[PDB]
Amino acid sequence: PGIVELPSLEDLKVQEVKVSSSVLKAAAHHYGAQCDKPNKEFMLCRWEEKDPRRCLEEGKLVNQCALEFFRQIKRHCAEPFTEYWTCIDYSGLQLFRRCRKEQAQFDKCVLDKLGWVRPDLGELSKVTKVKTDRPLPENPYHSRARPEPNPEVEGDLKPARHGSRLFFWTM
Amino acid sequence: MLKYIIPTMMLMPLTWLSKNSMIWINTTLHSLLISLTSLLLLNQFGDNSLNFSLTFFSDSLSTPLLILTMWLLPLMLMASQHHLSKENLARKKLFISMLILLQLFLIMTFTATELIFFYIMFEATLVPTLIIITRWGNQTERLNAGLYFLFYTLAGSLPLLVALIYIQNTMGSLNFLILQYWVQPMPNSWSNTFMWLACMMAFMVKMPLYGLHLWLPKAHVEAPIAGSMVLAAILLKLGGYGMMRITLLLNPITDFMAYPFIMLSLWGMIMTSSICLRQTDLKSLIAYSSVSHMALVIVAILIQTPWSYMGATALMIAHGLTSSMLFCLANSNYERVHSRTMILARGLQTLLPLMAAWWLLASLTNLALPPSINLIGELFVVMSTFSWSNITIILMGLNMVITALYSLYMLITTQRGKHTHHINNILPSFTRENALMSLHMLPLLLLSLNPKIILGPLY
Ligand SMILES: CCCCCCCCCCCCCCCCCC(=O)OC[C@H](COP(=O)([O-])OC[C@H](O)COP(=O)([O-])OC[C@H](COC(=O)CCCCCCCCCCCCCCCCC)OC(=O)CCCCCCCCCCCCCCCCC)OC(=O)CCCCCCCCCCCCCCCCC
Ligand SMILES: CCCCCCCCCCCCCCCCCC(=O)OC[C@H](COP(=O)([O-])OC[C@H](O)COP(=O)([O-])OC[C@H](COC(=O)CCCCCCCCCCCCCCCCC)OC(=O)CCCCCCCCCCCCCCCCC)OC(=O)CCCCCCCCCCCCCCCCC
Repeated sequence: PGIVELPSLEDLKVQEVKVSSSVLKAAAHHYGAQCDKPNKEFMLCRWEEKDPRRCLEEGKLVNQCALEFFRQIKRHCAEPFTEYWTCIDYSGLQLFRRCRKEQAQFDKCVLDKLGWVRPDLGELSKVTKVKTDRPLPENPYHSRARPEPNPEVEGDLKPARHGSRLFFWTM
Repeated sequence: MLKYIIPTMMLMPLTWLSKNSMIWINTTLHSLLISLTSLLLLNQFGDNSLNFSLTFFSDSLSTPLLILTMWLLPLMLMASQHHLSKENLARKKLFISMLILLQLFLIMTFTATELIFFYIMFEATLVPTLIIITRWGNQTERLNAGLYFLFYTLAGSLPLLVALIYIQNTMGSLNFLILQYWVQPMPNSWSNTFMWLACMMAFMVKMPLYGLHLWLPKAHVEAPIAGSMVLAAILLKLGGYGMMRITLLLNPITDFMAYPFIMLSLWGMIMTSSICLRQTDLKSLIAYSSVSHMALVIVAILIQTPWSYMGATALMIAHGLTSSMLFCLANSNYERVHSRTMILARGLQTLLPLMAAWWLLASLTNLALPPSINLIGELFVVMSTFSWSNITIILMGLNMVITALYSLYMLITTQRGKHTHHINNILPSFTRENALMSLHMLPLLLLSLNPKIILGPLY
């Protein structure tokens, strides 16, 4: 068949969020609140295109806005955040429940110096609507023309011509 | 034909609702009324057959076979009511029911407009015949007589079925009235060759053909008298009737594939007549004579000329009456001496003079005495086969020698000479037996006055 078309390596280069998983998970609720819009535009493009090659620019927007989030944490509240993700990072399952006092200090410093509310129980699991300008993918499965179906049954059902016509049976 | 099928079916309540002693008289009376009704089938025309419905029609071929078939039933009821005198009343009604059922299957075998209905009735006639032979026979060898009669016939006919269904897929119809007008020439190929063999070998078995005839000396001597009458009288003529219906489809392949069957029959009518010269059994002698006579009908059908078909249908009707009379005469000896040995009871013209007159007349109609329809059929077949090949008159004429030399020897052994001294239960001839002889012979002599009703669709 045809050639598979991959993007070039310079099309994939972007400043990655080079932090560990506990740094992410410790800031995860504030990241889900503040970085809502480009993340939801990207996941919308990712489920609608069903092709990662048509979703690279929204991924670059995600990778930019996540860095903007961690910079805005770093400008103001780097030390309560650092101590909080260190406490989260200690645990093996990375429990939130073991580290509620550093969470209280981080939430208070973030709320005071940046004006961010942590999302409550239930909110980040909501299905939200997204206002994008890109068109709807008319053929995301890259399908072709379905075959024409068989002609249906129509017309009044007339009685059988001369019975059954089985060798001699006149009915 | 539904004015003959319904009275024949209504003979079943007429034999199963009767008094315990009236069942022969009631069935005899109403079967004679149906036989008198059977003359309404003689509305025949020189061009168009008498075409009743989509299911049934009757030309001038099936009409004499129908008259003979509906006439045979009272004669079988008269012949069979002596050895079934000690029989259980329920088994007696069963025997009469098998005769009635076999008559029904025969009278809607000959009238089948469509050939697979012909096949179904043509192979439905085995079952009451088989039950009659194997149940109300007399000897140990009746059981084997039910096997050779059966598994020859189906060996011919279960191919025929397939071939008939091939025509149902090819022409679209097995109607004989359609297939007169949609018939196509059957060319020379191996497919059409085995088509011909499948269309013909079933009827070759039921004629019988020489070589295939081995079921018949076993099925006639082991049946009761009504069974021997229905085999020799009618059930050998299903083969000739089916051949005359089926060789319409088989042209021009009949004109080169029917050579060995003509050879088999022209030599088998010599060989079975020679066997009749040396049979120690009287009923076997009549059986081999039946093979000898039906070989002429096989030859006359396979040469397919008009004189041959007219002689073949006249010979079929004449041989039905004559062979039925000869088996009834052998029965008239067997019910007194209790042995079928031909040399046993000799000189019976001294003891039974009127019965010796009936033996004389039946043997004269066996040897084709003119102007009987025996001689008319014999003679027309000999004319057409002289037209076929000029040498065949030898094989005809030599046969007409030997056909006399067992017709009178059977007369001279059983009726002439000194009577056997150690046999003294030779009763006088019953009025039943003489009535049976006269009901066989008097139509066979009246048809000499008017043979044109038994000369087929092309008189
Ligand atoms: C105002 C409103 C009211 C009006 C009322 C009007 C009616 C009043 C009366 C009502 C009662 C019914 C009367 C009969 C109606 C007509 C049926 C008929 O005769 O069809 C002829 C039918 C076809 O002839 P036709 O000339 O083309 O048409 C005439 C009619 O117009 C046929 O017309 P059709 O085209 O419409 O016919 C349709 C088709 C036409 O037929 C065909 O297309 C041909 C193929 C049919 C099947 C063939 C199968 C062959 C292989 C198996 C053979 C088995 C053995 C045979 C029997 C042995 C004994 C059991 O038939 C069938 O499909 C049915 C199958 C056959 C059954 C017939 C009815 C029987 C009823 C009584 C049963 C009693 C036992 C009968 C024997 C049992 C076996 C049938 O003939 C045959 O098929 C041959 C067999 C004979 C038929 C049955 C005879 C019934 C009377 C028997 C009296 C004596 C009984 C003694 C005891 C039992 C026997 C031991
Ligand atoms: C539509 C109406 C038509 C009416 C006309 C009739 C048409 C033909 C019907 C049947 C004719 C023959 C019947 C008699 C023989 C069977 C009975 C018997 O044993 O008789 C002996 C017995 C006399 O003997 P008995 O002393 O009283 O006691 C017995 C003896 O002890 C012991 O017996 P035996 O030793 O004394 O007797 C043996 C002796 C032995 O003699 C012979 O066998 C010699 C005769 C045959 C060879 C020579 C002639 C060859 C052919 C030439 C002649 C025909 C063509 C002539 C025309 C010109 C040329 C073309 O046979 C005779 O005497 C019988 C003479 C007649 C024989 C006819 C030919 C049969 C031979 C085989 C077939 C041949 C081809 C077919 C012929 C068809 C003729 C139409 O006769 C009777 O008692 C007669 C009873 C009543 C018979 C009625 C027959 C007709 C029934 C039809 C009913 C429905 C229609 C109403 C008309 C009724 C008219 C009355």
